[PDB]
Amino acid sequence: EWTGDNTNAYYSDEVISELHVGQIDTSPYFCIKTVKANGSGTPVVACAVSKQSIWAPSFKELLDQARYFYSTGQSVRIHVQKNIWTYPLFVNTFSANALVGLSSCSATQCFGPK
Amino acid sequence: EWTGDNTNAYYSDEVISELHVGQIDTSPYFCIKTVKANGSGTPVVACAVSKQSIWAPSFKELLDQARYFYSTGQSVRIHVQKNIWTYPLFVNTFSANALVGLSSCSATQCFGPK
Amino acid sequence: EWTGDNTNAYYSDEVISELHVGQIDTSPYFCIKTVKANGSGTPVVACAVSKQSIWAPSFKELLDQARYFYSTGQSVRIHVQKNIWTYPLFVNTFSANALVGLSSCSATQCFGPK
Amino acid sequence: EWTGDNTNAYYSDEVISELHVGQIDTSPYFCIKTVKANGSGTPVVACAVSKQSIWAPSFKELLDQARYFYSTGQSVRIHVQKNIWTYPLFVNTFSANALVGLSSCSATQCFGPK
Amino acid sequence: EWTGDNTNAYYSDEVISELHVGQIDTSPYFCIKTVKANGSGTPVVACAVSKQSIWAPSFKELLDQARYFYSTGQSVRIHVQKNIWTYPLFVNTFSANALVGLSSCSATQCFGPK
Ligand SMILES: CC(=O)N[C@@H]1[C@@H](O)[C@H](O[C@@H]2O[C@H](CO)[C@H](O)[C@H](O[C@]3(C(=O)O)C[C@H](O)[C@@H](NC(C)=O)[C@H]([C@H](O)[C@H](O)CO)O3)[C@H]2O)[C@@H](CO)O[C@H]1O
Ligand SMILES: CC(=O)N[C@@H]1[C@@H](O)[C@H](O[C@@H]2O[C@H](CO)[C@H](O)[C@H](O[C@]3(C(=O)O)C[C@H](O)[C@@H](NC(C)=O)[C@H]([C@H](O)[C@H](O)CO)O3)[C@H]2O)[C@@H](CO)O[C@H]1O
Ligand SMILES: CC(=O)N[C@@H]1[C@@H](O)[C@H](O[C@@H]2O[C@H](CO)[C@H](O)[C@H](O[C@]3(C(=O)O)C[C@H](O)[C@@H](NC(C)=O)[C@H]([C@H](O)[C@H](O)CO)O3)[C@H]2O)[C@@H](CO)O[C@H]1O
Ligand SMILES: CC(=O)N[C@@H]1[C@@H](O)[C@H](O[C@@H]2O[C@H](CO)[C@H](O)[C@H](O[C@]3(C(=O)O)C[C@H](O)[C@@H](NC(C)=O)[C@H]([C@H](O)[C@H](O)CO)O3)[C@H]2O)[C@@H](CO)O[C@H]1O
Ligand SMILES: CC(=O)N[C@@H]1[C@@H](O)[C@H](O[C@@H]2O[C@H](CO)[C@H](O)[C@H](O[C@]3(C(=O)O)C[C@H](O)[C@@H](NC(C)=O)[C@H]([C@H](O)[C@H](O)CO)O3)[C@H]2O)[C@@H](CO)O[C@H]1O
Ligand SMILES: CC(=O)N[C@@H]1[C@@H](O)[C@H](O[C@@H]2O[C@H](CO)[C@H](O)[C@H](O[C@]3(C(=O)O)C[C@H](O)[C@@H](NC(C)=O)[C@H]([C@H](O)[C@H](O)CO)O3)[C@H]2O)[C@@H](CO)O[C@H]1O
Ligand SMILES: CC(=O)N[C@@H]1[C@@H](O)[C@H](O[C@@H]2O[C@H](CO)[C@H](O)[C@H](O[C@]3(C(=O)O)C[C@H](O)[C@@H](NC(C)=O)[C@H]([C@H](O)[C@H](O)CO)O3)[C@H]2O)[C@@H](CO)O[C@H]1O
Ligand SMILES: CC(=O)N[C@@H]1[C@@H](O)[C@H](O[C@@H]2O[C@H](CO)[C@H](O)[C@H](O[C@]3(C(=O)O)C[C@H](O)[C@@H](NC(C)=O)[C@H]([C@H](O)[C@H](O)CO)O3)[C@H]2O)[C@@H](CO)O[C@H]1O
Ligand SMILES: CC(=O)N[C@@H]1[C@@H](O)[C@H](O[C@@H]2O[C@H](CO)[C@H](O)[C@H](O[C@]3(C(=O)O)C[C@H](O)[C@@H](NC(C)=O)[C@H]([C@H](O)[C@H](O)CO)O3)[C@H]2O)[C@@H](CO)O[C@H]1O
Repeated sequence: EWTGDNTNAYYSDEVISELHVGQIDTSPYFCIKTVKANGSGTPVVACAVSKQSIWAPSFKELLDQARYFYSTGQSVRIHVQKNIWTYPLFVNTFSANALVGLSSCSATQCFGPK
Repeated sequence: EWTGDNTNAYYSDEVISELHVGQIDTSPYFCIKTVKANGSGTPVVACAVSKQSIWAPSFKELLDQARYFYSTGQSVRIHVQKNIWTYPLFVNTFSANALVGLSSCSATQCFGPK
Repeated sequence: EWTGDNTNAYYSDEVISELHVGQIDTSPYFCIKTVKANGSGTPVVACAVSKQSIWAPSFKELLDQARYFYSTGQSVRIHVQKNIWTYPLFVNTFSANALVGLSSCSATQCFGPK
Repeated sequence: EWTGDNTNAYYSDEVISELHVGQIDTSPYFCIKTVKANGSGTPVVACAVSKQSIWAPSFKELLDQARYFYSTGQSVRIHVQKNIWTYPLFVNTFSANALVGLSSCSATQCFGPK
Repeated sequence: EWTGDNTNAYYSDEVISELHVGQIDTSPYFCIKTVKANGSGTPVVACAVSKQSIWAPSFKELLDQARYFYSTGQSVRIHVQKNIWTYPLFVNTFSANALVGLSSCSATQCFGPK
């Protein structure tokens, strides 16, 4: 598996606008909401769960990087894998998207896969 | 279990106004006091205790997040489970609430379960 | 044991003014000095040693919180247990106080046991 | 092995201009892009991958240091070992360079193996 | 062993002016360069290696404290043990000094052993 697999999805020129931390099934988790830097479009919601999914190994690195980009407000590309989380009330509150990567973006491109 | 279980309680549009770190019965712990951003209501107190209660796995994540939201003064939703801590002097100083989640808030919503 | 045990000692309305990190007996340790926010009184010195005393489990949380309050310069209540450290040159440089808690203070009260 | 081995390569007077975090083949990784502080030259890209390559033990220290130098934007010397990553889509997006060291370039010259 | 052993050396009122992170013999390490706050004298260089020397246990605490003092620019007392590192190209680049402690300094005296 790789963040950049074309079976994942990504959204460019976004800003992390909200942050949530909690616990589910004895696992810490966090979620972020991102919006376009220009405010257009629909928010992207993605979560990472410390003990669950093939992306569990990257939990701490992604939590620290989400916190960093949240604090700076800078433009990023957010990479997700769709249809991962399945607890129905959790998906209703957040989404089924697993967070799988974060890339900084300049005005002309983003530093990350496609 | 989940932060968003309907048997937990939550308080929206709160500001983390105080922070305390200590040790009890071999466990580092922290407590926070939150107050409504608009001055309404009565303060909420919640604590997380390392290696104690079902919420133990998220101790470090919640401590780091509470420190961040405390440092910014931003409005948050605080999620608790009531009647968890039983040590009587501790409860009298702080409360029996276990901290189980923290959510950022916007002008119209908070980014977490309700 | 608890930070708030009345056999411990505390000092309100203090500012963390100095910070030292070192090693002793293969254990990382740190010490702080605090002074009254209003400039009066006698400084308080307290140390924490990663592998020593009943307070060892809280070493990392107290170090992070000491660094936080040191960086903000805000007024705090410092909680200690007297007569813990015993190596004479160490006590002469610093003190025998073990650090056991740190509480934020407002103008009127401190958020911690009293 | 050593960061300063002559078989490694380095680039002075660079600024960390982009940062990416993801996961590949069970491993969290990060990549950085650096450009000459004075605007000349060609960017350098380097990556560190947890639990992969001989440089695995320093993954967390290099991630933390890359973040710090990225946040200040100060001039640095980046140390790499060429031709380490072989995953072809990854190399095309980023590079085959393993990040093996970071040195400040305050004042006089770069504070690292030369 | 202790940071304050009289067989160690220390240098007061120093400013951390450079920082380097790398790897050697499968161990992360860092080095700092310090200079007197008034610019007199000659620089002090010291390094910490995570898996080597009796000071290995305090590697992370020292790296975190070095980063903090490097970012503030405040005057510190640096404590070292001489003639510890032995790889010749490493010693010639940096020094043989092991970093063994870091103390903040008031306007009149440093907060650590002397
Ligand atoms: C490397 C390469 O060949 N092309 C990339 C390319 O991805 C991208 O070009 C377009 O740039 C605009 C704004 O910069 C958008 O980025 C475009 O749409 C994308 C995006 O956000 O990147 C593409 C993405 O695949 C889409 N994801 C899904 C699930 O559909 C999203 C999504 O539709 C929207 O984001 C929702 O609002 O849109 C993109 O085509 C740029 C980006 O920097 O860089 C090129 O090099
Ligand atoms: C390929 C695909 O999309 N899904 C398959 C699916 O056939 C199946 O799903 C998993 O199987 C059982 C229940 O049938 C597990 O209980 C998983 O449920 C949980 C889990 O405990 O792991 C419940 C948990 O609440 C979920 N966490 C959240 C935040 O929602 C997790 C989580 O979605 C997964 O762990 C993510 O990978 O799932 C259930 O998903 C199994 C059977 O082979 O395989 C899937 O791939
Ligand atoms: C994987 C592991 O280590 N432990 C899981 C364990 O988490 C799981 O417990 C369930 O976890 C879910 C979240 O994933 C909920 O927190 C459940 O709370 C319940 C409850 O226990 O009463 C269940 C569910 O949320 C609801 N009722 C159901 C499914 O019947 C109610 C809730 O009030 C709703 O509002 C009504 O829909 O709360 C909790 O049971 C257990 C059981 O799946 O499995 C372990 O593997
Ligand atoms: C009438 C009047 O106003 N007298 C003032 C008085 O307000 C004040 O006394 C101190 O006030 C602070 C208020 O935060 C504390 O209540 C001090 O009590 C404590 C403390 O919390 O710091 C109690 C504690 O048990 C004591 N610790 C030990 C080991 O004995 C400490 C300690 O004695 C002092 O902190 C050391 O300086 O005191 C209370 O003493 C002061 C000035 O504000 O003195 C009068 O002017
Ligand atoms: C030989 C000499 O000159 N002095 C030693 C003295 O160092 C030491 O004192 C006592 O030893 C018993 C156990 O033998 C206690 O454990 C205490 O020792 C130590 C310890 O646990 O290592 C010594 C250590 O230096 C102390 N650490 C600091 C920072 O001061 C700790 C510490 O106070 C406690 O751990 C706190 O709970 O205590 C001490 O009572 C012994 C060495 O055999 O004998 C003297 O002669
Ligand atoms: C203790 C442990 O876990 N592993 C060591 C292992 O690190 C050590 O390897 C030597 O490490 C030193 C630094 O301490 C040098 O990096 C040596 O590097 C070499 C190199 O990597 O190529 C070896 C030799 O000196 C030269 N190259 C060879 C023989 O291929 C070059 C040359 O000096 C540089 O180019 C200088 O610019 O450096 C490395 O062998 C081994 C052997 O000491 O012992 C393990 O236990
Ligand atoms: C003034 C003139 O005529 N030409 C200058 C030229 O002298 C100068 O070259 C660079 O100067 C800097 C000074 O810090 C470095 O010394 C560069 O050396 C190194 C470097 O450390 O960056 C050495 C290193 O071994 C080289 N790495 C590799 C893989 O070969 C790098 C690398 O070639 C360059 O960094 C790539 O751009 O160079 C030295 O080259 C500069 C002015 O600063 O450019 C001309 O104007
Ligand atoms: C508990 C563990 O894991 N290891 C300890 C080990 O740390 C300890 O070594 C002693 O540690 C103390 C600090 O706790 C000092 O660093 C000691 O240095 C001394 C020394 O050289 O012996 C100790 C003492 O203060 C003095 N020695 C005397 C009076 O004989 C000298 C002093 O500075 C003068 O220079 C002497 O003329 O410093 C160090 O030995 C050992 C022994 O306690 O126990 C292990 O278990
Ligand atoms: C004779 C003199 O002038 N000084 C000596 C010194 O040369 C000598 O070297 C030590 O001897 C041991 C014996 O096994 C090893 O050779 C040590 O090797 C290494 C190691 O641990 O791998 C090599 C390594 O590269 C070194 N790391 C760095 C950053 O340089 C480490 C490190 O220095 C030690 O671990 C420090 O504790 O050492 C080598 O140090 C011995 C002779 O006993 O000490 C002086 O007297």
